[PDB]
Amino acid sequence: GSNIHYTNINYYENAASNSLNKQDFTQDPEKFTRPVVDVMKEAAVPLK
Amino acid sequence: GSNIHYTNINYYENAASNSLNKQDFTQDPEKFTRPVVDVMKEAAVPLK
Amino acid sequence: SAEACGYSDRVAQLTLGNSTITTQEAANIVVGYGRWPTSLRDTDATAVDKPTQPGVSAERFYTLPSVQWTNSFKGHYWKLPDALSELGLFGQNLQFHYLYRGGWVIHVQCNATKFHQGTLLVVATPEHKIQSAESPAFARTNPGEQGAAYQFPFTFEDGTALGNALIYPHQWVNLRTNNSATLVLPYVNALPMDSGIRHNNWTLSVIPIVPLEYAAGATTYVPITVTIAPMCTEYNGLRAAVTQ
Amino acid sequence: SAEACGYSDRVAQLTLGNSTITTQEAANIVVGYGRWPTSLRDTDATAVDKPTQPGVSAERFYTLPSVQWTNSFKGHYWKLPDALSELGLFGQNLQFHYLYRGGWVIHVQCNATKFHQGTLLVVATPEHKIQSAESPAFARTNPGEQGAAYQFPFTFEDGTALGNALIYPHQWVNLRTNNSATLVLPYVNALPMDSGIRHNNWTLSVIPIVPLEYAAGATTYVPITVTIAPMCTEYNGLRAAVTQ
Amino acid sequence: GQVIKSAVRSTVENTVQSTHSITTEATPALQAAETGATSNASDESMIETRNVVNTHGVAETSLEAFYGRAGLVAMFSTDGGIYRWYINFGEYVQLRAKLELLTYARFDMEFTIVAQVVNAQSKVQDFNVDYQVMFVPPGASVPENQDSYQWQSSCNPSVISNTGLPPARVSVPFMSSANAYSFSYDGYTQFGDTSGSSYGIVPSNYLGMLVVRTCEDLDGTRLRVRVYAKPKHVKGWIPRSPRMTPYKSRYTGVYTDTTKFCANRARITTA
Amino acid sequence: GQVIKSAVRSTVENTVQSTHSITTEATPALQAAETGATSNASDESMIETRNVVNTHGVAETSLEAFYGRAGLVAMFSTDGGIYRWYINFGEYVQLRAKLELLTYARFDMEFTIVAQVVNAQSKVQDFNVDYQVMFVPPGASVPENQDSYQWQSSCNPSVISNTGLPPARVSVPFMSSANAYSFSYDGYTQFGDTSGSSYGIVPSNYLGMLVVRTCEDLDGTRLRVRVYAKPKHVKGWIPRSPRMTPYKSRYTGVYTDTTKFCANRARITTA
Amino acid sequence: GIPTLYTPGSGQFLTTDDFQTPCMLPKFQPTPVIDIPGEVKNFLEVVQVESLVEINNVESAEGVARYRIPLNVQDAMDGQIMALRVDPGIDGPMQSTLLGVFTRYYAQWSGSLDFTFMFCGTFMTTGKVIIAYTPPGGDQPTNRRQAMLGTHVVWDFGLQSSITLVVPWISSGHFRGTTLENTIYKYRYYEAGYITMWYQTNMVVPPNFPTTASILMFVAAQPNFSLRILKDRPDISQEGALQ
Amino acid sequence: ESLVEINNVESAEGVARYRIPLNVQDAMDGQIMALRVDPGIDGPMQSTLLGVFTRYYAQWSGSLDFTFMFCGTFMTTGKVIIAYTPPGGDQPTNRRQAMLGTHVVWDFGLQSSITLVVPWISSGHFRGTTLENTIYKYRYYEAGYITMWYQTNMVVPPNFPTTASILMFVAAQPNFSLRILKDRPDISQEGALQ
Ligand SMILES: CCCCCCCCCCCCCCCCCC(=O)O
Ligand SMILES: CCCCCCCCCCCCCCCCCC(=O)O
Ligand SMILES: N[C@@H](CCC(=O)N[C@@H](CS)C(=O)NCC(=O)O)C(=O)O
Ligand SMILES: N[C@@H](CCC(=O)N[C@@H](CS)C(=O)NCC(=O)O)C(=O)O
Ligand SMILES: [K+]
Ligand SMILES: [K+]
Ligand SMILES: [K+]
Ligand SMILES: [K+]
Ligand SMILES: [K+]
Ligand SMILES: [K+]
Ligand SMILES: [K+]
Ligand SMILES: [K+]
Repeated sequence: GSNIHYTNINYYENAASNSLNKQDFTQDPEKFTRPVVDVMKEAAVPLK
Repeated sequence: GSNIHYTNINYYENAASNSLNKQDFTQDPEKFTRPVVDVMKEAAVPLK
Repeated sequence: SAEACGYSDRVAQLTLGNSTITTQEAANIVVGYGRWPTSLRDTDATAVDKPTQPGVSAERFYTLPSVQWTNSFKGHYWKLPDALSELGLFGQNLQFHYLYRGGWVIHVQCNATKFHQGTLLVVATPEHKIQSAESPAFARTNPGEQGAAYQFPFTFEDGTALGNALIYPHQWVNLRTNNSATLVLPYVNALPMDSGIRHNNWTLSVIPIVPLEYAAGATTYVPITVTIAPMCTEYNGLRAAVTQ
Repeated sequence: SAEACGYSDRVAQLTLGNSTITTQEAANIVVGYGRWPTSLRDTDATAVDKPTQPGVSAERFYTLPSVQWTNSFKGHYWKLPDALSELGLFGQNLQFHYLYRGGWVIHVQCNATKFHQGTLLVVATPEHKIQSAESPAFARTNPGEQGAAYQFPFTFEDGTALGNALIYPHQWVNLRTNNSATLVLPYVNALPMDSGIRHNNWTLSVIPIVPLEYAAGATTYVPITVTIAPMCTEYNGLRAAVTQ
Repeated sequence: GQVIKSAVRSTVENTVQSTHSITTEATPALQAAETGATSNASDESMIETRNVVNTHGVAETSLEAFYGRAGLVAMFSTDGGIYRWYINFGEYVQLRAKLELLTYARFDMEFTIVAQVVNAQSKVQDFNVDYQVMFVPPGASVPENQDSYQWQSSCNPSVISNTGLPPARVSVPFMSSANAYSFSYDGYTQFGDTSGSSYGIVPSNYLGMLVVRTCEDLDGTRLRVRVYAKPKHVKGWIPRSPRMTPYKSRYTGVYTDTTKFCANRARITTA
Repeated sequence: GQVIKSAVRSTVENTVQSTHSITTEATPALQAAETGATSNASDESMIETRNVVNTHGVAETSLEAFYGRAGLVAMFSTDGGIYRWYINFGEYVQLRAKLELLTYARFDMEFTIVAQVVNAQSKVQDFNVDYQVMFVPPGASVPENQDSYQWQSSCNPSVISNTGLPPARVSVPFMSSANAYSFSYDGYTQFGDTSGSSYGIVPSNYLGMLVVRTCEDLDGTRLRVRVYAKPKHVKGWIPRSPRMTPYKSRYTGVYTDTTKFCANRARITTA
Repeated sequence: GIPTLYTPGSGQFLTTDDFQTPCMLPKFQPTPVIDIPGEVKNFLEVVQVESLVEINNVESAEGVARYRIPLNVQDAMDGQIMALRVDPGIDGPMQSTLLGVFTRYYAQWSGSLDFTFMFCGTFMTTGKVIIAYTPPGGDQPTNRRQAMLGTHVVWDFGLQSSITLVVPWISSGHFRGTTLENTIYKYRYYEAGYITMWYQTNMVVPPNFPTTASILMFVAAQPNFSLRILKDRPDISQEGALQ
Repeated sequence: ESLVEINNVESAEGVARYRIPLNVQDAMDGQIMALRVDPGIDGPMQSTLLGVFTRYYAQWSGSLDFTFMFCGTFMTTGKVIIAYTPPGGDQPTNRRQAMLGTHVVWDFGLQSSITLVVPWISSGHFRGTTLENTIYKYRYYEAGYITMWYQTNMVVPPNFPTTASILMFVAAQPNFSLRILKDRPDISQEGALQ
């Protein structure tokens, strides 16, 4: 996978010149998968 | 915008060889916009 | 207790300004992208004039003309803010200003009986284009308060799959389960504010995916009603009234 | 310095909302009964709904159609809020609400030359009745933005002496001295709020007491212009738009 | 007003061993799609699971990994030694469909230009020639000929290279007047006009044009040019429903209606 | 004797929220252009404003950002294998108009040379040839032929490259005998002469000439050359009124009189 | 000059390369990033969102009707309702879903899948159905008895309208190819199995009620799902320049 | 500040093009002038300092300073209203419509000039400098209009000139900036220069 050690020096003035970002993580998808006001726990019934 | 970190080492003897300046700020334009001896405050009338 | 037991109560009350909406058969409440409406931050703003914030005069529920769930019903849609551009003080503030910003609280209503079956997808789509025609008609891109009937539901009027519209804030009105859908929507755009007469940020669609059927002899006339409230609004660039 | 020397500077700037008014020949500024406009106190209020406070959308200067200072000119008057009932968002808020409360900033304009002479009384009268007729005509009690011409200036249209109108907030536009009058008016009524379509709290009158005369050959066409700004307004009892 | 948090993760979720469950209390399997929420039933609650320390990463699906590679956006041949290309990504469908997966996005771009000489019969030639690609922002004068004064390019940025050198390449920042590019716009291009041709296009997405020429006249041959674009430093908002119909026009999302997406099978009971 | 200060800023000015104002004291709107001063009425004083933390930069309008890019200054073809170009920036109008926006300026320059072979019909050739660009300062002997002794260039700086290599490029310092170059000179070139042809030109702006040749003789073809110049490390003084008429001569600012700059409209009351 | 030796690859244009390059506008300052709802950082956030499966992909079903699984009052027991290969990237009912589209942008996948079903009959319409996942090895189960030997859930129609059948990741290898193309690559090797639905009891209704009803089918990736090796989506193509 | 070539009509040549005509009226609420506020488009603004530099760039942002100086006799009076109409529709048709927007009421007097600030009121942080429509559909960016009307009337003593002039100045405010350099369209050549 990705190297734990590698050179990352910027040679140019503008950030647009920089190489690709190297984060690549993901975030909890709840804003898309469960955009609801009331919490509906996995162990309970959804509606009552 | 501009990188907060980037290499700036000069490889040549004469300053004329150097890359472009990286300041780019502006200055108060009063020497051109208000080249007058008497101060005329914004809240007062110009002439009396 | 709903919170203690970890479930959502089927009853709800929505109160904004001088208006209160209730339902006894809800299915929780959706808050688009998990974000409630918010005011424009000083660090995001660009228009320099002090904005107008009408408050309760515009942030209240407006009920639009009902639509019938006919046998050949393909669905119906309303553009926002277009649909309310001529209703109350919200409409007036929208017309008198070049710039507008705001969120919404949408409540879609459709009751039948325990003897009826049918399922409506209620979805709020950001930047929903009605592009099935080579040259879209203004009557369909901006249908006003009456809204417009769907002609191409399967392709969502935009060349995408109806089944994937679930990626947008939505709920379903499945008659055996609920008779209403409620969605809170934040302002969404690539700009801090925009013109309420040239751009519709959201489009509310109510689409039947499971046709309305019922025990023989039951009431056949089943309306669908939309009640919408602007929320956390602000306007800039005051001048005379101008409509699209 | 005006404050240090104890005099009033003849120049003035009035800025409200997106509007700025200036004059270089003022005669101080009158503040009716020494009171600036104020919001309704919780201890004086009776209507229980949260009020709408439109802010800059309505609290700004509105210029009405000018009136000519003709040779036979007897004077002109405008009722408030009647005159602005159909102008901008102030008018809309006034129409959409049963109740309205607010103050005013009035700027009357009339310039001529150092070769002209004439004197106008500029007075803001609370509860000014146009009662010279057995049955007052609506066209005269509520003349709208165009205002109405005086027919009985000497009796102030109400059976009192014109000369005693000075008991009300006023200024004079005496051409040799100034070309404008400015008056700030607080809300006045025997009630906390009232209907903007059934009651006019103030009446602005501009009456010539010294006829317009001038050196032979000078410009004869001299207009009078009124620019008025609602100030510190609030509205209650929202519903559909209703005009008188 | 954000009520839903978004914690970051660098690996997919582990599986924890689970045991049987016989109760009236916990019912993970019971759901209600009407709420608008995706099921929250976990693997461990539906079956008895084992422990799985899952170190599978999530990098290749990040916006940077998905968009961070070059794709064709323009392809043309000069005529009279010149060609004017209006910068837009609707001509070639692959990159276009990718971008439309997001409603709004900010990103810098790396443009790579590959050019070579071809004859009248479109046969490639081994011929090294200098070419110039000039970026003309809206409002600037566009050259009418191969030798017009605008090629002086004292202000317009230009890149001069040779078909004998490696492909030319330059980066461009996020240039929109907006705070993000829009790949879906439900509005019109101007006030006072509601014609269909002015619908669904946000003008701020158009930053100008690229005009290309050979520095000197080719004798009977033409310059063939391909322009590739690679998004960089991508920030995106509001995922969209993917294109599910063929594209037909370069500037609009018009499509041909259809009664099905996937092909039919004999019966719903036979996989 | 500088009474007006010039503090530096890296962003434009913020907007601070303001409220109404009803007074005889402060009158920001009243002005008097006769004083020679530009109005000092601020946004906050003319209307009620909101708070706007404005982070818009000012970089692209700095002298370095405005001038810091290459522009064409010379373009020619050899004759007899040689060409003599007197160094001056009045031939091509784009860079010329930019420089005339300042009265005085100091700057270094980066010169870039793009060359290729063309035939008698001006058709470009794929032909690699060595060429020499020699800087001949005033007073030094200028070669008359492609093979004259001056090409030995033992003191004159020369750059030898090939049409098959990338464009040649060299930097030059601020070379004027003056303390700044002048882009406007209301005087004559010499004492004892008041002829019109000696007016408006400051001789110190002319540093010599560039003589170009191919190292060996081309057979029937010629060398086409373009010279670009890019100012660097710019320091400028006294902004000037921009050129508003077409240029007509390379060495003078002569122009054709005109009765209007912008085109006419039907009436002043219709925007 | 520093002595250097250039190597193979020099001058090449690898579309996935990642170098720093000069900017056309070195001093350009972009507009500020403003607060916009719905930021997404990874497409795994999208595939975890449920979307409808075009399950009834038969000749008699057009448009919207293709999303409905037909259910009807039976007069026989243990009957079948539907069947489908669970593979998210192959041609079929899954190809037009959110999960399917993104899976088709990649060559390999891994992870459990969430298949959720919502019953849409009347409040009075009851029924129990069994949904089973059959891990690979043979053909789809021929009857309910064979199907129930695999992973499954028994669904009871009631107030909670939906049920979830998790198709857990059960694979020999950590990843599977997204296509099962056989003629060239022999990728049938990767088949993930089948999902089938059967009547557990029967759909039962009161007098004069509709004797047919529908079930909507949703699918999404679980939290342990990931994709590798980007590839062009086969559904997006063109035969010439666009108007 | 630099002068706007505001009276760009057939009957005005050279220096006269900088003068906004004013005259004693015999009717009320009349219009005096109108102009799109966009600093980079063809028209009265193109030859100003602000216009020239704006034309060297593709995008702009910021409030604008429009200052006017009355040049009639000391005895000539008058009040005029200058309004800025944010975009959405066409230029205001009458004074009543115009005054609903941002405006200033100017009183002729000792202080000869008045400033109307056209505040930056835009959907986006920047606007394109051209409104070219056929190709880019940039009419999208129109910034609105500035119009001037008689608030009262221009009034003069016996035998005085019944016509007078107003000079119009424009400049960028402190929150103004430009982005993306481009060649100024006004500078061109058809061949080598003499
Ligand atoms: C001189 C170097 C030439 C290199 C090319 C520079 C191109 C500058 C334009 C950059 C804009 C790219 C973003 C466009 C995205 C919107 C596309 C669309 O909606 O069709
Ligand atoms: C051997 C390398 C050749 C490179 C070229 C060197 C050129 C040296 C001359 C530098 C002078 C440049 C400044 C001239 C500015 C004044 C121009 C004008 O007023 O017309
Ligand atoms: N055969 C024609 C047309 C080819 C063409 O335009 N092909 C399109 C697809 S229909 C393409 O995307 N080509 C990719 C490429 O050649 O790089 C030509 O070569 O001029
Ligand atoms: N057609 C002639 C004349 C062309 C010419 O001199 N063009 C001028 C403008 S009139 C120019 O600036 N050209 C820029 C360039 O070719 O780089 C030639 O090519 O020799
Ligand atoms: K308020
Ligand atoms: K308020
Ligand atoms: K893990
Ligand atoms: K559950
Ligand atoms: K799930
Ligand atoms: K700042
Ligand atoms: K002042
Ligand atoms: K100023």
